Amino acid sequence: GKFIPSRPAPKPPSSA
Amino acid sequence: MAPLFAVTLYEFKAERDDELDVSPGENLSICAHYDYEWFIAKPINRLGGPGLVPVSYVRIIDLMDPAKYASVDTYDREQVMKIIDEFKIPTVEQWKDQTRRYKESSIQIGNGHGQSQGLE
Repeated sequence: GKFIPSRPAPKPPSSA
Repeated sequence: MAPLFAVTLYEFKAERDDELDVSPGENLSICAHYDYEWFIAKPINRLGGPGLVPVSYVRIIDLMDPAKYASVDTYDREQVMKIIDEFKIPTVEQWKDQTRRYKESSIQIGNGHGQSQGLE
């Protein structure tokens, strides 16, 4: 498949 | 499911061969999702190939009503979930198998022609 996004999920532009 | 479309809101530059660079304000075509975290959007304007873009860098909309799902919060796993579930969007794995088997030899219909718009 070559489509295994095992990377982390980025958050939106906000002050966490 | 139906031919849903997504729009990039941020400039996400590719990193590997499994990634496609995108800019804010571009038109991408969704194909599948991954754990409701990553979305498979392909280029509609230019011609190259399918890549990988996170939901935090895209906005799920509808060609029939882009103002309906324009307020939705893709970031919110809850919202994105209901959307993917309602629209019944396939996952990456399912998409890969579908295309793989679809490319194989089987029944089909030759009739059918499609093209892209063009104005100005």
